[PDB]
Amino acid sequence: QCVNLTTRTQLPPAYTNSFTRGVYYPDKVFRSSVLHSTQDLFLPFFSNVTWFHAIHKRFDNPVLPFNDGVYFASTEKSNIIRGWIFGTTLDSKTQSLLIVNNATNVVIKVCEFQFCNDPFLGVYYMESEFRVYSSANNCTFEYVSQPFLNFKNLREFVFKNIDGYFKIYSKHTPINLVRDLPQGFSALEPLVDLPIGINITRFQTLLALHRSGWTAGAAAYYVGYLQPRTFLLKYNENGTITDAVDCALDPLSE
Amino acid sequence: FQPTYGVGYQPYRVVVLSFELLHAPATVCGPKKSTNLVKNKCVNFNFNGLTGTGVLTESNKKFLPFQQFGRDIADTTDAVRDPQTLEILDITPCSFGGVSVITPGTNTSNQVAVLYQDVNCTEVNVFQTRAGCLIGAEHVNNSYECDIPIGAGICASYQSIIA
Amino acid sequence: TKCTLKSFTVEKGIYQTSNFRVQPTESIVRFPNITNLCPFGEVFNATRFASVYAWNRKRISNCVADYSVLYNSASFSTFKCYGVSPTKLNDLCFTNVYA
Amino acid sequence: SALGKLQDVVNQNAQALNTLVKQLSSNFGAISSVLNDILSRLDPPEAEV
Ligand SMILES: *[C@@H]1O[C@H](CO)[C@@H](O[C@@H]2O[C@H](CO)[C@@H](O)[C@H](O)[C@H]2NC(C)=O)[C@H](O)[C@H]1NC(C)=O
Ligand SMILES: *[C@@H]1O[C@H](CO)[C@@H](O)[C@H](O)[C@H]1NC(C)=O
Ligand SMILES: *[C@@H]1O[C@H](CO)[C@@H](O)[C@H](O)[C@H]1NC(C)=O
Ligand SMILES: *[C@@H]1O[C@H](CO)[C@@H](O)[C@H](O)[C@H]1NC(C)=O
Ligand SMILES: *[C@@H]1O[C@H](CO)[C@@H](O)[C@H](O)[C@H]1NC(C)=O
Ligand SMILES: *[C@@H]1O[C@H](CO)[C@@H](O)[C@H](O)[C@H]1NC(C)=O
Ligand SMILES: *[C@@H]1O[C@H](CO)[C@@H](O)[C@H](O)[C@H]1NC(C)=O
Ligand SMILES: *[C@@H]1O[C@H](CO)[C@@H](O)[C@H](O)[C@H]1NC(C)=O
Repeated sequence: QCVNLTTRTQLPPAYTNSFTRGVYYPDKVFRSSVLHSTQDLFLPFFSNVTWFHAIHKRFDNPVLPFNDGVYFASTEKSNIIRGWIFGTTLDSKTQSLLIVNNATNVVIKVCEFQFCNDPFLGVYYMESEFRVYSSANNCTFEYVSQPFLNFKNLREFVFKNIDGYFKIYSKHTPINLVRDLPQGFSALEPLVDLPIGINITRFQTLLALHRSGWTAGAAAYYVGYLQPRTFLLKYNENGTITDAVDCALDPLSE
Repeated sequence: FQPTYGVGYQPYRVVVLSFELLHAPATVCGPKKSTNLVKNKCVNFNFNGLTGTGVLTESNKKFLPFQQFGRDIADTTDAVRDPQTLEILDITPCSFGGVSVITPGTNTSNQVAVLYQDVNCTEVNVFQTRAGCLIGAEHVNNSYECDIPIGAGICASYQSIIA
Repeated sequence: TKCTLKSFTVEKGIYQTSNFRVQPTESIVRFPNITNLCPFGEVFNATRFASVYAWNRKRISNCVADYSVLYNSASFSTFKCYGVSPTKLNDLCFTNVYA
Repeated sequence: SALGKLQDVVNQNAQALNTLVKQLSSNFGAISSVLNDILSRLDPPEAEV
């Protein structure tokens, strides 16, 4: 089942500053009170991060190129964002990865979905509307896991697809800021190391409708892209990353 | 199918297991064998694919729950988490020290003493110095001029060999 | 010391000759608790099997399989492994199994 | 910075020792910087190289 949503308001996507966000733990190694230099796929400091809104009539679900890695930021309340879609052509010609969190449980599937042009979730005021794909023919991997999930929550995710291994780094932050990204430091802990082994070049996030036509709940998300660079990471006496230096930002940090 | 049938006409349940290996990451393996953890001994450890040789002792370093190994400045694994019981163990290298021989002239005597540098005396006329463990030299309370230098204010001489 | 200095006479002094290394005494191979075994009980001990024209296929994946509870089971009349040695199944790792 | 002359000597000695231990992590063009990985992964005719 697919439904075109035709009551959108045309508006260009916004842009804002990354500040010192997008940092994650590069490995599973404890380090204490030391400075460690790493050359990994990182998000640059103070970079141009793309801003999309869901407000009521704005309903931002475009389909974006994956590049070498994706930082996803979510200034979220009442859980509108439910999952993501990864693939190359997003049809049954290729094989695609689906990540959802509905009202009960977290589902990870690798199938050849015939995706809708406008896929979404829907909550009736209870969640009773599922329009993501019309078919699923050759499913090669299934994984059922724990629940991952004024704006009250900051949900930061980093997706990488290296050597057939799809790394999900995640962080949940209690925030109380109204509109933009908070300015601060928060290292992303590794959440899921996922054995898919497929080509991913394009992704699309999943929103949820509210029915009482449809209504979009208040949410905002941010898309940034990872590039290979070096950070100098600081590890405290408790082994928690508190600060980092982008070596290619300015000559002082160099 | 009747139960009164002979063998060869009776039903047979068949399961055919086909192990296929595509170049996606492999997730079907056998049972990983484990053995009892032995501490305070120089053993060859293999923890989750990280192998080495060391003495595994108890650690006061409190790891975060997603972290498994620990590295120093020189990127050598000196801390690790046991996967069976979530405890932290500080790997320490199986002890090494210089073996120095303190002797007078062979025209004088053939008696020698052995210095194990930076080595405790409990794991090797036995005397513990800051330079190391000295075996074969009688420690005296009297002070003389330094004849053969040992280090850290300790000197050896021949009169037997005294330190 | 005589062998180190290449002389049969050694002068008075301290001479570093060799190195004392403690040697390995055991092998310790601690691994995680053997959890999430593959559901072979729902395949082999199933109540209702299929017919051979419509044979059932279960894709055993994302789990760990103890093959030597099958090879040491007295019930099986025929156990023929063709491409692989039977006892080597607990060591080889495969991407997935089809039952 | 009154005692900087001693501190430079101490820092240079510690930095030289640190760089000497950092040189063990380089493979120098080989397949790995660990000897045990080479002894476990290869036959002796290539392992000697
Ligand atoms: C929602 O809109 C999209 C965009 O127009 C529709 O996708 C097209 O549907 C037509 C219908 O025959 C096809 O000819 C096009 O090839 C489709 N475009 C692409 C890129 O595949 C979609 O069908 C609409 N949804 C529904 C339920 O009608
Ligand atoms: C971000 O990009 C947009 C266009 O893509 C540009 O107009 C804007 O100035 C950029 N912001 C910064 C801080 O460079
Ligand atoms: C959520 O999705 C899973 C998998 O499709 C399904 O089993 C479950 O019933 C769904 N929950 C609801 C409330 O529909
Ligand atoms: C994929 O699905 C199509 C149709 O569902 C089928 O014809 C094809 O054989 C399948 N391929 C694989 C590898 O399963
Ligand atoms: C992955 O997909 C992109 C675009 O579809 C293509 O250019 C690239 O060659 C593909 N890579 C592999 C390994 O298939
Ligand atoms: C480290 O943890 C201790 C308690 O374990 C706490 O008192 C201290 O404030 C922490 N330091 C930092 C920098 O988080
Ligand atoms: C492994 O088992 C022991 C005892 O059976 C238990 O104490 C320990 O918590 C278990 N570890 C995990 C990760 O389940
Ligand atoms: C079936 O059940 C019996 C007895 O409970 C057991 O011995 C056998 O291993 C089972 N078969 C499986 C698990 O394949």
